[PDB]
Amino acid sequence: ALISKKRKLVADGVFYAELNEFFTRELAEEGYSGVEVRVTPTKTEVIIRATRTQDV
Amino acid sequence: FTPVVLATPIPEEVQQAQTEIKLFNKWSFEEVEVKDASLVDYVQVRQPIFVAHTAGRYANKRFRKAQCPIIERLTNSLMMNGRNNGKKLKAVRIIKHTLDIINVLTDQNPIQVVVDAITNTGPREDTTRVGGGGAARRQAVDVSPLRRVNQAIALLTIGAREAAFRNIKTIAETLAEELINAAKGSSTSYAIKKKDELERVAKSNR
Amino acid sequence: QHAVILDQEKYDRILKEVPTYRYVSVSVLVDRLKIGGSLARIALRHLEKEGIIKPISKHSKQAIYTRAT
Amino acid sequence: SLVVQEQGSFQHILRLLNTNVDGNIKIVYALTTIKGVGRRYSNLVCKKADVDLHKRAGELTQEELERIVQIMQNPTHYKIPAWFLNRQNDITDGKDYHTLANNVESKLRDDLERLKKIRAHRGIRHFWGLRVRGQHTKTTGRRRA
Amino acid sequence: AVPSVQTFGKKKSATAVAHVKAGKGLIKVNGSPITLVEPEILRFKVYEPLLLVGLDKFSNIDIRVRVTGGGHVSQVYAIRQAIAKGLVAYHQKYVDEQSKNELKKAFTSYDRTLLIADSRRPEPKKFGGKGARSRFQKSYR
Amino acid sequence: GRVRTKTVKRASKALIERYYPKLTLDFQTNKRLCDEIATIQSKRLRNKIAGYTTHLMKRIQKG
Amino acid sequence: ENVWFSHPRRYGKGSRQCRVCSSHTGLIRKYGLNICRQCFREKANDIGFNKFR
Amino acid sequence: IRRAAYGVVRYVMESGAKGCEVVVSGKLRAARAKAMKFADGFLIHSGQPVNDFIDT
Amino acid sequence: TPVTLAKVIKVLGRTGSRGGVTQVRVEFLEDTSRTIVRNVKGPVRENDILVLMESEREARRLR
Amino acid sequence: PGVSVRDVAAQDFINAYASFLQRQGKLEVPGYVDIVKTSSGNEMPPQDAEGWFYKRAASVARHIYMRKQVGVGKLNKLYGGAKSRGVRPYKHIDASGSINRKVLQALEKIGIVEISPKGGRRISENGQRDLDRIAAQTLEEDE
Amino acid sequence: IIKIRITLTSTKVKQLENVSSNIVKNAEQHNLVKKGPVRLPTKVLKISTRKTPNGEGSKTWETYEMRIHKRYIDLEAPVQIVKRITQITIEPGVDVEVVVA
RNA sequence: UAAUUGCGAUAACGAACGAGACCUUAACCUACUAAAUAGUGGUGCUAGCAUUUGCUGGUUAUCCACUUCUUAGAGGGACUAUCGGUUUCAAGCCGAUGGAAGUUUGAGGCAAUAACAGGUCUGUGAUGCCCUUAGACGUUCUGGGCCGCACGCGCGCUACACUGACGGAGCCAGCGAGUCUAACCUUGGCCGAGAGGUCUUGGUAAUCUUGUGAAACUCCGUCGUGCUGGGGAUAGAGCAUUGUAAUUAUUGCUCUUCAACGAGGAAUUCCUAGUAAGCGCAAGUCAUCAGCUUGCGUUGAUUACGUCCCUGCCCUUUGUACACACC
Ligand SMILES: [Zn+2]
Repeated sequence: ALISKKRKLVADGVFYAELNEFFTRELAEEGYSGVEVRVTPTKTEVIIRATRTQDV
Repeated sequence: FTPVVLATPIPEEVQQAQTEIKLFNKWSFEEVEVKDASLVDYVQVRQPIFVAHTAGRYANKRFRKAQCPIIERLTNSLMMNGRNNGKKLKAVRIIKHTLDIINVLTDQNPIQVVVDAITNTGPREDTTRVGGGGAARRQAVDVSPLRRVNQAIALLTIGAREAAFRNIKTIAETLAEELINAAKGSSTSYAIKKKDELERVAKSNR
Repeated sequence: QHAVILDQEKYDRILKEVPTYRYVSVSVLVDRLKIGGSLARIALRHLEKEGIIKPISKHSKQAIYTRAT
Repeated sequence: SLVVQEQGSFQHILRLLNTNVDGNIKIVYALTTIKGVGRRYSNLVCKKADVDLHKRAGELTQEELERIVQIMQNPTHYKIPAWFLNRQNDITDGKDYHTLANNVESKLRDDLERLKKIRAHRGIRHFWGLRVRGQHTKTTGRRRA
Repeated sequence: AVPSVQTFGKKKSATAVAHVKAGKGLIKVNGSPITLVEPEILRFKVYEPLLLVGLDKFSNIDIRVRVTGGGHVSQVYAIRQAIAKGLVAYHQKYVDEQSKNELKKAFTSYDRTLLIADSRRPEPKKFGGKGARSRFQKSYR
Repeated sequence: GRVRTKTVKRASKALIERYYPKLTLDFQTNKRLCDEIATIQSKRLRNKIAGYTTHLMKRIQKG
Repeated sequence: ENVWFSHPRRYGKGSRQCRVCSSHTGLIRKYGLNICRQCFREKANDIGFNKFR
Repeated sequence: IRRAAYGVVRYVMESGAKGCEVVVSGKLRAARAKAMKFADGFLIHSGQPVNDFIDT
Repeated sequence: TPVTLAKVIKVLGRTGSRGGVTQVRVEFLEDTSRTIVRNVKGPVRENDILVLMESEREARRLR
Repeated sequence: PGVSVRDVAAQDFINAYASFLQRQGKLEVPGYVDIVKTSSGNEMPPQDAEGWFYKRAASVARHIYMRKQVGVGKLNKLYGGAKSRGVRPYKHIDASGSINRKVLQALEKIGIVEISPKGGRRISENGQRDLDRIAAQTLEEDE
Repeated sequence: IIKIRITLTSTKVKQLENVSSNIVKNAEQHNLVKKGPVRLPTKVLKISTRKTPNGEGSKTWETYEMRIHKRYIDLEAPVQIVKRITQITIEPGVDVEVVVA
């Protein structure tokens, strides 16, 4: 808590990047296309667009 | 002149010169006129000014410089020898002192004195290197009034500068003596020496 | 070399020769005479004192004077 | 206007403490000709000596001259702070000196021979004539002299 | 209520702001008069707008000014433009088109930016060189 | 060079070839006509078209 | 459990170094990174930044 | 490599792309490297519309 | 000295391999029929005067 | 009719007030005034060791007339300037702090000035009046 | 009734803008005060790097960017539309915050 | 044309990439929406002079109004608009008008096909192959070095001084950054000559640091052309902090020592307007140090508006014993 907005948003970007590389490295078999982040108060949602859900 | 007094008190000497005629600091541009032909349109005095500061855009066009006041061009030429770039204000003060001095000795219109100095320093023939397989000789050619005048100003300021440098005399004093010995064809000035040298060289190369 | 003090003959010379000029200043003194330079400043003060010369302008770098009248 | 015509009371180029000082010059920078003194130290000592420094240096009769000598050689005694001194908390006397025109070099030589005797690396850079403090040697100092 | 006017002048990064009101005819800036703006030469550059029009036109209007930013000379240019703006702005509003146009013509026959700001601006540094146009040296060998 | 390129020449040509009984010689109303009539993604280029069309109708009025 | 390898050290190059490569040649500490640029600009929009001029 | 690239490109231009491109760089069947280049339809490389329309 | 002035009628071009030269036609300012070619150094337009020492030379193309 | 200091030029008002402060003579100058170089980045102490203090204080009070509140860190930034680092490039350096401190002190002693809440110091109504009077002096020096 | 402060921050100006607009819309759909959005000076985060890993080549530099915008709104209302308007307006790429008074 | 930009011409026709277009940035907007983290103005309350009502001030919200300055959303605004002259009288160019703006408006960004054995395994947990791998090339901890000095070269900093050094005072910018599970920016107060110390305070920021009162620059005055007081190297003494740390001096403060250098030979780089040049400021490295770099703004020019003569580039043509391509 109590963090500047600049450093917060840079951290958001780094969070996005780390998740993206992570799902790239993990979900190769499953046809991973991309991600989306939706920050809310209480239940922050992460959508994952990939080919197969049977496997994901 | 019939003054107009006002809340800000504003001295009368200043209202006086203002609403009487639109002079330089103390110096009129009436009765001054170019002595020499070829040398109107290039040396331009018929608008007046107050002091020779102006941020104008003269380098854009080929010749809008020539519509610039010659004094502004002179000030602009002093700010060089790079310890004095951006020191056009210092130059204006130096020029102020110089006109005071050229009035002190030469009561005449010192603007006109300057005009005569320029027109007497303007080399009316100048050299160029022909291509010339071998020695690539020099060829005598004429020189436009504008380049003539520019080199004139340059020569005057450079002579004054090289005098004033390792010497106690101030840039205004050197400039004053240079303009004086140039307004007359005294042949004591750096400028007139160079004029004679170049012109005589041209005579040799024709 | 120039001179950095008076011998009273320079004192006479100044009052005798400077009114010859319609143009007077520091280096004018330092050339026509041989003066320590700072003393040309003091002398131009001494002729600002009374109407031996008439300053039409001055400055800290430079000073401008003339004939008495 | 300080226009004064004084004739013979002036005395041009003169000498003090085995070192010559022009009389024809402003006194503060005049004394700078001495060694172990800077412009502002010369300012300070004359400031303590109650002198009019608009003068040139041929003025200031022997009384004022010797007074300045005293204020100089006895610095702390005339309210000189320790921190304006060339040699502070010396070495073995541990005191604060303004060693001067010849003793300056005497004492420099003393310190030099001291650490060259004890054979410190600083003394050995002094020994072989190298750039003492830790700048690089490769590219500078040439045209050795 | 006080049939006044507000304008502004500008330069590279100096900006002048002025308020021109029906008044006794004072002329001041930053709590100080025009008479004491002391770079000590360009006092005349700020005089100029008073004088292309003449001085009777100001006895009827008090004039307050301030500036901010730029440099010592940029501020002078900002003010000497803002002034001629404020006056002719007053005359747009409170006197006739013909007088206003006479004012403008008096200025413009003489113009030194005077009411049209100098649109020259600084350029950015392009890398590998200390300036936009300037560059460092090379050796070639 | 203050040249106009082929896209502009072509579009202006087609505009005048099928809207000749509009398209006055005034840049501004022709500009509004362009904004009303065409599927265009840049104001700058739109001005280019308007100016050129005007020049075109002008020399057409000259025959 | 011995003192005196970091005998002298605490400022100067070497307590500021790259996650990627421990590089300290002219790092960038803006916004908490300390990435040597050799790494970083390959990480360039791997931050999520973009350039427009 | 040919079959793979042309099948992908075929699938894309079937999916409805305006154009595609496949560059394969390195050592393919030998030591000296060679960049093979496969493509279809259309592409631009310089405006901001690159940043708008194409995904790389 | 028999100095002459000459008012420019027409520029002919910029000779000289490097282009510091400018050729020109000029009327001798005393004789309307005296139109003469000559070389010049600096910036020039028409409606301007040059000063001549030699009123005879009439140089030609150069390099 | 009605006078302020901003209607006076800076240097001449300052100098008039500086000289006035000595004709008064009651200013409480310290003893180390004669030695300190006025900054670690000046090249020399004041050429006029006599009244540089009074010039400084007269400048200070003028500063405080026009500013709401001002403080020591600001004064040192102000009266300090470019340094002479010799061989490596110059840069701006703040002036000495003890100087401005003692100036503030002996000025609030006179009550021209006072501590300002919100920080620093500010003129008193007393000094306000006095300095309007001195501005009137500087104006009426024109006979 | 409460006297609330709100702030919006984002890079996606179109998202933040229409979010602000819908906020103001729902607000003045049942008039609250007005407190229009206060477009603050936008913030750019500037990088300066060399385009080139190991520095063979021309000294090619590159400045990356993160163009950030911010703006705030005040309002006044009781319990319900406070919590309704806090949550009902939400968007990815757009960060939000509320303060009591 | 700046352009394979067009005019057109035409065994070519019709298409595509590139350039352009595009996006960014900076310049115009009294037109809109707003604003105690931007501003005003009045209103209260209040200081000072004058008092004749006024001028300068203060007062975080006394309240009110406004948005011109400020900021930022959408929009407008230039298209070479108008006139004139040019030209196959086409594409286009020149001049003038007006315009915030008339060089592609400026400066950028982006950037084709083909190729280099250009650089990089010392960016990568990208990586083939080889080598090693326990007395290891891994890892850790002891110091040192990378800085070692006859010399050569490169980028650069400071000077050679009067267009200057120095002492006072004036005081004017902007790009930016900034403390959480911590110790940034630090104001302000006190002490200290200074460097620094010390007690508090604002700030996760248009709120506080900060108007970052920067520099030069300006005005007054000391200086007097004397390697001079220019110059401040080198070298010495001590004080500060920085820091488990300072010797191989960290840096800075105090004092002393005052080198060389009088515009720099042959040779050679950069640049055409807010440009060069000077000027300093921030950021970058920063738990210290920039003489480095990226950006910023302040002051602010001379000269040209052309040529291919050098150095090379572009297109055509031509010649050729070259194709590792005139090295
Ligand atoms: Zn790294």
